[PDB]
Amino acid sequence: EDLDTDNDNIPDAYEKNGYTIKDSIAVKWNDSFAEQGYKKYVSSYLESNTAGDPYTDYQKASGSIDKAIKLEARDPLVAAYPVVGVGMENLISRATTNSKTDANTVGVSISAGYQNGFTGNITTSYSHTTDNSTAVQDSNGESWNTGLSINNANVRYYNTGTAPMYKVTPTTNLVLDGETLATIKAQDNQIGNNLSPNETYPKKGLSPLALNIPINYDQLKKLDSGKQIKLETTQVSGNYGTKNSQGQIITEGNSWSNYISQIDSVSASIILDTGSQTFERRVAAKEQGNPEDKTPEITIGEAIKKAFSATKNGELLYFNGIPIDESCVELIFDDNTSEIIKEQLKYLDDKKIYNVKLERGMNILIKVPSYFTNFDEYNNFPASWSNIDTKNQDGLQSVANKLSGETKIIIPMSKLKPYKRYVFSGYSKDPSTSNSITVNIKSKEQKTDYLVPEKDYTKFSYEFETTGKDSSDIEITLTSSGVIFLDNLSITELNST
Amino acid sequence: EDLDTDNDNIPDAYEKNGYTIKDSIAVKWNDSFAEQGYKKYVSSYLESNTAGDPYTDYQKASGSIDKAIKLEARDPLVAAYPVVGVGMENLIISTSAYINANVRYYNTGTAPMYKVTPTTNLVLDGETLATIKAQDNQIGNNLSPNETYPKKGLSPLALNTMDQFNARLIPINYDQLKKLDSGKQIKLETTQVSGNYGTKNSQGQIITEGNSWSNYISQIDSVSASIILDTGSQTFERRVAAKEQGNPEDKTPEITIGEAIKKAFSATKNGELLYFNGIPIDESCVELIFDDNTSEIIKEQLKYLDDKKIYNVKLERGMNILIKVPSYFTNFDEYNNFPASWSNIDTKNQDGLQSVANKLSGETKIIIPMSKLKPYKRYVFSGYSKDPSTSNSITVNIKSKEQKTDYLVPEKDYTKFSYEFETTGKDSSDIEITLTSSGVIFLDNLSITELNS
Amino acid sequence: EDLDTDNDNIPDAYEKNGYTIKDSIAVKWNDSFAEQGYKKYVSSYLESNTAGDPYTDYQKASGSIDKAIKLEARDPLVAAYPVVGVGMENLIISTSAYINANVRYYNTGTAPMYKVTPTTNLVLDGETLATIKAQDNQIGNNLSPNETYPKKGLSPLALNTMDQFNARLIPINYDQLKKLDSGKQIKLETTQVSGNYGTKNSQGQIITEGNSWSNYISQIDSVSASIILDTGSQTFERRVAAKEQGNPEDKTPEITIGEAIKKAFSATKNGELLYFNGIPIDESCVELIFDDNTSEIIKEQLKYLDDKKIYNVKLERGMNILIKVPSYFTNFDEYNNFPASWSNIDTKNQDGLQSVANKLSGETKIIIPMSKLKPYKRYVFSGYSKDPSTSNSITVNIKSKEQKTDYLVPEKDYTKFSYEFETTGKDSSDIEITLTSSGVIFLDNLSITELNS
Ligand SMILES: [Ca+2]
Ligand SMILES: [Ca+2]
Ligand SMILES: [Ca+2]
Ligand SMILES: [Ca+2]
Ligand SMILES: [Ca+2]
Ligand SMILES: [Ca+2]
Ligand SMILES: [Ca+2]
Ligand SMILES: [Ca+2]
Ligand SMILES: [Ca+2]
Repeated sequence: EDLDTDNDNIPDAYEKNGYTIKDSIAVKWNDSFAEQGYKKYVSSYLESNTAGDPYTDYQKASGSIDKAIKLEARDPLVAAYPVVGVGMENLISRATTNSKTDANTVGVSISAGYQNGFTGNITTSYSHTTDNSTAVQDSNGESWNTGLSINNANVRYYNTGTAPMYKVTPTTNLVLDGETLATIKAQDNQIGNNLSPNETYPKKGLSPLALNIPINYDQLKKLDSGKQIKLETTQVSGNYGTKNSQGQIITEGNSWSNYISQIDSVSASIILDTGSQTFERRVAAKEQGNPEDKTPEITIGEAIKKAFSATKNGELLYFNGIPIDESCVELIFDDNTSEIIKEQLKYLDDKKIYNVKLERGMNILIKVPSYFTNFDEYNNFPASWSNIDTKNQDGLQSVANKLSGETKIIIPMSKLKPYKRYVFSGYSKDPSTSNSITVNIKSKEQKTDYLVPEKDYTKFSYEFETTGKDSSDIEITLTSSGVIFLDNLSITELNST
Repeated sequence: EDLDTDNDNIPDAYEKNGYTIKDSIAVKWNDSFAEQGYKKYVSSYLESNTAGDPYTDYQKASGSIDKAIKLEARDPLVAAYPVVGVGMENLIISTSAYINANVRYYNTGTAPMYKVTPTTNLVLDGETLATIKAQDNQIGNNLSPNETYPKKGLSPLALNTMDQFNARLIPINYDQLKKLDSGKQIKLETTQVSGNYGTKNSQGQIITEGNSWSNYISQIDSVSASIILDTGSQTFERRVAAKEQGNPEDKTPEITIGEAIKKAFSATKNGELLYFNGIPIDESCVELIFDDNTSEIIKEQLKYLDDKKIYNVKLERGMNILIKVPSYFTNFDEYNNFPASWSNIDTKNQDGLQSVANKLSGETKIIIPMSKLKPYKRYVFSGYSKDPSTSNSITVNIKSKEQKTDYLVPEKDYTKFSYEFETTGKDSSDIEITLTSSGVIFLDNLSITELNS
Repeated sequence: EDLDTDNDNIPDAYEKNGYTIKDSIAVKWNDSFAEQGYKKYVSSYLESNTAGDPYTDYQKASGSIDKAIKLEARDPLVAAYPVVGVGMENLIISTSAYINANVRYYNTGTAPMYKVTPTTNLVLDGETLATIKAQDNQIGNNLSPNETYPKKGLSPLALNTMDQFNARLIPINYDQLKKLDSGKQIKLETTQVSGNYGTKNSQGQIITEGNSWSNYISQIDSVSASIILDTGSQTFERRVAAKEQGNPEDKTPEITIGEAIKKAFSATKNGELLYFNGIPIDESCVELIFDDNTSEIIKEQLKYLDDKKIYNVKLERGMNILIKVPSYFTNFDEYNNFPASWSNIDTKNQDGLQSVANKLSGETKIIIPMSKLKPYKRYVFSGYSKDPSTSNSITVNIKSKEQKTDYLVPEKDYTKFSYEFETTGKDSSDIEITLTSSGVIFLDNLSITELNS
């Protein structure tokens, strides 16, 4: 019970069934350590570094590594990985804001009905967080050509990873929405000495970092007609902190380029966006062919909670006081990822996504709803639903709203964003199999569609554009032919037009 | 009791309950040692650097570190940190055109920073004109705590290089000077600083070549709570370590805000009052300012604590704090710096916070000249009010850029009130402050505090 | 009793009670060794370096250091601080324009500095034109204490190199040349100096490459008191270690100011008289100039000491002391350098400071020519008077740019008096100094010294 094959100061028996660190030694995990705040760790007993990151299984579990690393990376299965980028601020004479998911959700196809079991979507242009596309806010309608009519860059580096990056020298190119111009590099005075997780260089409250190119008349027209400029990142070279026997943290020589193709090839990317700040986590997983491989196999639900440090109250996931269970989030998978998920779902009795295994190579994106209401404990709609009744016990989680007649919901434009397209999400139920549902949208895109609830809840998805700050109000019509059950209704924000 | 988990030459029993170093060996803390001048240290027995700073708990307690390190940085809870800023002394621009800037670096932390090469930003209005890094001409070989480079009595160094090997400042086009003539000024902010620190090696020398502070800025910032003390002319910035919220294996000691301020500045305490350099920093004698997150935590923590004082809240990880001593302070006991005496004041009382109170029968009026007031500045009037009757209404009339007329409801016990007003112009109308009382009211610790303009 | 806490080959019993080095090993101090020249050394037993400089207490005491270090730096309580500053000797202005300067580095410390790289500021009036760091052409390989680079007899090295490698120095516009024609001079000051020290490796050869002085500058300054001596034509800076006030764990020896001057200059003492190199530097025979902190510190400490002698006050960390030998000093015993003889002087006395005083009955008037005087300079009148009667008032009439007429009330015992006046213009009115006494007064140790312009 003391044998150590990999020699990482963790006995093999403890490492395969569960262990935790007390007083800098490994102890066998027990059910009684939960209420004390302890966590349960499981890793691979054949590898010193299960995740691939520079820090071994013992250094991460015991925390004997950098203190600027998130607690999320102390799990042996979660890789410490500084996913960084460049955020465009000034266009030179007009500022812009930057969307980290515009270039991902632009390639998502949305229909009305959905196939059984599966409740996500499909993306054809999956991209990471380093793939940054802007959205100009000071463009009030006048063209960029106005002002000269004759035929520099202020940026701010952003981190969304888990581990700090020292000596940050990002490399980007001016892709000018269709053709690259210059593969700019920041050499001597634009280098960030340190870049902590969920922080930018310069820190909040300082003027934008300036980096120091022709533009043709043709790009001027296209930029003035429904196009935006983005500054994609090809690579970023940094360093990281390593302890010593002398005790100093040495971050010269150590690179975040040696381990990147090691971390990347063994970890399954999981991404979550709260609408204001974006996170990217890598979770280790095992390849099917190799029998000697010993990386533990855990569900997505365990992978979600171990990556974003959520809380498992009951059976639903809470992240910073927000429900992030599989029912009130939007999952946007890539092509083969959905093939793996859909193929695995036929044999599962529970038929819930968060209970399926996790394999290396999948690209899961989680997009939290903008406004979501479940009639149970949480609501953030600025106006409540009309004709709300809770005298029920047939809800998806706790209780559903008896849609018998008509319910009106209204939300002003100021609570939304201009030049956007949304997704209407919810679940419907009607055991009678004799009542239909028709819905019409009061917006700049007006459409009416029919649908019928089934025995149990099923997801329905509807979309509409919101373009123009100074426009009319938004009203949604929910008409029921009889006794209709509704629960877990939400709306989201997709790409920008 | 001879164990040593973390290998830092301090037994875990002595490290957990209180210890001090006598003749380069650690001994158990005894309460009779405070009379010999010794201090009581408490630290965490699972970490070699409790604060994340380069020097371990043993080196910080025994004082075997750089001799320029302040004595309040010898606490294993306070982090040795250079907080280096660049202050602009003059600006020169002339003829296209050439701009020349004179700067003088300022250090405020508790550690010297050798070989400083700060990175500064040149910004006019939103746009960062240039991000300049220090060359060989402009590198400060030393910067002692609370000192400047060049030192006092010396001309500041000029900053006029794009790149290495003799480059020159130059605006790109005439647009900058065209808008410069409009009446716009240039600010100066630093994005980052690079320097060294010294460690006495095995050969007895001090090496500052394989060392840098950049390795520890991120670590210090993530395990410590920022605390600032402002004395009007001088500024101080410290960092005090604190335990993680939901961490079972974290052993960083829990201390209160008042104790941490005593530790981080080495301010003496004569029983209850806290004095730094003869200037009180007591809870009621100073105005505390917090950010968004810090205010929420204290308010939540207050309702569960019986004393209901700010200084008794257990310190946590991550808050931001600011302490600004009021510019003009009256307490009717030992300090009255107001240029003009107050009206209708009665010192015969015994119900004040410390020694006496001021019973007011009617109203109090004060005339403040603008001679000693900083023009184009924002000020906040502060004081304590007590009324056992709780049946008198108090209105305030303050003359400023906009006249302020507000009502105040006194409480049973002493309560702190804050009123903000803005005054613009040195040669403007005289500032008038008026307060009236329906009956008899008590006054103590009345102050006017400077704030950002 | 061979305990060694610091492990510097000096047992704690010796280092606390006094020790001296015999045959390169330490032996207990015995009072009979004074006649043979053996000196008494005392230092702190909790630190390898008591003074903080690169060399230990053993190496400083036993002399196993660089042979170019002065003798008085071999004291364990005196640090080996090199104070290097540049000397701006000449100007060359010609075409904007081009500037050329000749400078000569100076050393006035106790230890040499190898590979000197000064940093120089060219300040005209408020603005700083450019900051210059030493090039490979102007890096001085060697610099002995109380010496120069280049050595005496060689022309100064030119200063026309703007930046690294070499580019011609140039004023940026015509504006500074415009005000230069008005009569504005250009000043040069030293912001910093970077240099190496010299230690021996395990193989016996002096290696000076990786060792740098900029490390041991902050440490030595913040652990030692600042002492300066000016001998009229030269200056000598010395820094002496002093204990911390409130530390209970610091065991640094405490010495009087009088002994501090004796150690820091190796000044010989024949009982009470102190000689630097034949020039007396006794407290009564020289006047001292202090800063703010030392002025209030010294006054408070006097009233607790009966003798009331400056040289008998303990040295504490941080004080700044300046010693300026009197340029014109007469004592009527063995020295009188005044060009003109005094009036109404009687040497028949036995109540003087040392042997005799001046039995003045009436008034004394002196005529001082401008042949041996510096125009546009300030001088301070110093001397001692004794009047046991305490019934005669003395008024002084000193001619200067502003005529000075002040009254003096001498005390029963000997008292020092200070009077300030300014001399302007070489071809100006003759300076008249006259003092009158109501009765018979005693005078001794009359001094005149030069101050800043
Ligand atoms: Ca193992
Ligand atoms: Ca392992
Ligand atoms: Ca429910
Ligand atoms: Ca320990
Ligand atoms: Ca420790
Ligand atoms: Ca009181
Ligand atoms: Ca010793
Ligand atoms: Ca020693
Ligand atoms: Ca005499």
